[PDB]
Amino acid sequence: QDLYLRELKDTKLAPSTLQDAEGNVKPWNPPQKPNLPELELQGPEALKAYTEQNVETAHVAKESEEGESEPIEEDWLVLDDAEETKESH
Amino acid sequence: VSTLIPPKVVSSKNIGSAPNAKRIANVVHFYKSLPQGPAPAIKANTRLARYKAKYFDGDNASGKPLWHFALGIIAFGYSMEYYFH
Repeated sequence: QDLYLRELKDTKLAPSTLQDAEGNVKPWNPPQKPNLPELELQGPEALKAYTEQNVETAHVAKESEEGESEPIEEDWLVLDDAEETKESH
Repeated sequence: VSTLIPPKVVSSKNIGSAPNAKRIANVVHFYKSLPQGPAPAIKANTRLARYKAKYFDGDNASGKPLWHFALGIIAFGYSMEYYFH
């Protein structure tokens, strides 16, 4: 009946321009467009960090080297220190 | 920083330890030692060899030699105290 149809029609006048269409909004003085799709579109990345973890910064892992590939000055010293330990061992 | 390696450093460590000092001592004390009483030289032959095998050996080691000495004085009765002072 009509009293539901007219409020169903009312759903096709007041909120039809709200989200069903993009005719901004008549009852509201503040606009609907420059909040969610431009200011709050970056809103999720205005809550998290930008240009570091949304870009995600796929960074090359810092490379770690061996013991400088210099065995002679330490292996014999370790061998000399191994003599010291095994006397105490 | 790496795998330490003191499991195998005794090639130069077996010199300073105290038992090694005794080790190098008694091994020299062993090789030349006679095995089973060898070279005892039980056959003594020097002048009075018979005396060396009866009493001078030391198995008896009693008053027999002084008894022999005393009997020698007895047998010299008419040589020292008789026919002489």
